[PDB]
Amino acid sequence: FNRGGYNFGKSVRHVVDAIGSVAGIRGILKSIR
Repeated sequence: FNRGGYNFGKSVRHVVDAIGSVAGIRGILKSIR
């Protein structure tokens, strides 16, 4: 590993995009069921 997982900044950057990735995951999820 690198960050370890106990981070609280980098991962936030990834999750941050997740907040918007929902439209490209949750929205498309309706196509996955």
